[PDB]
Amino acid sequence: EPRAYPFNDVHGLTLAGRYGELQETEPVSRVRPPYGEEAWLVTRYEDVRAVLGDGRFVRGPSMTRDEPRTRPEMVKGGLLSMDPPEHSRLRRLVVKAFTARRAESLRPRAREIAHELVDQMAATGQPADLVAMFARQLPVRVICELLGVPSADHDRFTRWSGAFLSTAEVTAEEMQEAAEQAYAYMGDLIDRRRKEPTDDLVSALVQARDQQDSLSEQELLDLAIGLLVAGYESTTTQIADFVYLLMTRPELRRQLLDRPELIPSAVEELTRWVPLGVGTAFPRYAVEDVTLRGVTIRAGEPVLASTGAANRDQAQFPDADRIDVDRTPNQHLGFGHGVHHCLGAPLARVELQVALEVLLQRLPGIRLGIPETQLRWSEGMLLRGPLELPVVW
Ligand code: HEM
Repeated sequence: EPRAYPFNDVHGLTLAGRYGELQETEPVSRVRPPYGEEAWLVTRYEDVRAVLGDGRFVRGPSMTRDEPRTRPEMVKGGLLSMDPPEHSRLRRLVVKAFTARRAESLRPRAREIAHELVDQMAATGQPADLVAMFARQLPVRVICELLGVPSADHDRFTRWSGAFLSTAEVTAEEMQEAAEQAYAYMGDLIDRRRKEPTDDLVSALVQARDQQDSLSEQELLDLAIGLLVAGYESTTTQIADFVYLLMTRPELRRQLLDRPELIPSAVEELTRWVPLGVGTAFPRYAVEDVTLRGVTIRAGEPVLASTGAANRDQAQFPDADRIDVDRTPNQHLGFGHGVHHCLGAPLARVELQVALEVLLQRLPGIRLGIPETQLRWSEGMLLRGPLELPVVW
């Protein structure tokens, strides 16, 4: 009587029709995931936003619960597993340093890196793999600039970082060695910056103060690695998926070639429209019984608040399945909502705007080098995206 979940097919970006059916007839429903507990699934925009914003729905139990999910292992810890006040304290120190102004200051380096990537693509000739050569490269390098990794170390840091992608074909010991190298490198950079500060994010994190509070050595280290993992695969997949949409919907490419100033707006519309997750991750837990759409969620039960479905809710977004690059208003939940709202969103927006700007300007004719129906799609079971995007231009 729960439904098998996830509903989305991983081989594409289609939103399962089941979501809209539940938005209509069962907006709070039971689901059985592949691993972990059965959970409530919430699908209307209004309810999803309400759950993400509501004090009674917490993430701390994540640490001691068998979370509904699609893969056997649980990746636990980080900001997303904490609740106020502990969460509030760390996030306060991190945003003091990782400001939206800092994000914007990286646009020029981000463009430069994007151009370098496109150079390497042109150097090997059509078709090139846009995933391997651009999408998997740009977001990890930008994180290198953000943190303050010296230029000479970008290549190895990028190499270690790919072991963390859910699509990586590496043994656990291999991923483990990549992780210990990343941690040792990051701990050493943090110690350099303490004694000799620069303008980078690591320096600013080392010096963040909040009425006399500061980040501990371990906090600095976990937060820096945490930003890497939170900021890499997500942005990489979303770059791939936006370019895939650009290449397969000519009207979308034509609109942005004609009016490149629409790119920020298109980034928001695509973030709304693409149901990037396979399912919804990061169940919330009820701290007390809460009634939602006349169903009582009992204290202790997990709730999956689907932003994928929320973002395509006809009640909130006129003609919600239409991609409209000028869509206004566009109060989408693609970067989440409430205290855990994506802290790298300003940087994610910069990156996605730059990726589109630079590819469109360098390769206005970029298109698939194979037919659509032959694309291989990631089965990592966390995010949806193509494994390879061979492109011609
Ligand atoms: C297109 C790319 C991205 C998307 C779609 C995205 C989406 C999200 C979403 C939906 C959340 C909320 C998760 C939830 O509450 O369940 C989140 C949180 C978070 N994101 Fe992102 N994100 C992206 C890029 C980034 C980048 C580039 C960084 C860091 C530089 C980053 C760092 C974080 C962190 C640290 C959190 C946890 C915040 C907290 O718990 O306080 N993200 N992101």
